[PDB]
Amino acid sequence: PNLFVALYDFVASGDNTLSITKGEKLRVLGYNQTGEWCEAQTKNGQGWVPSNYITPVN
Amino acid sequence: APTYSPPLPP
Repeated sequence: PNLFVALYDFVASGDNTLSITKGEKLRVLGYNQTGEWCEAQTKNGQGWVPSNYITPVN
Repeated sequence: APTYSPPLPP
């Protein structure tokens, strides 16, 4: 239930954010207080990405 | 998480 796919490329902006590429899979650890940011893991590492830049995949 | 909001979706 934690497997997601990226909707859009996102280039890290520092501050423990994680670059992700459209169509690539990621596993979600959780969210920040407002829900706007999502802490995720990919083959490239771990960090924060926008919550509405990702979606579940079976 | 960052204290600033993320970028909006394209």
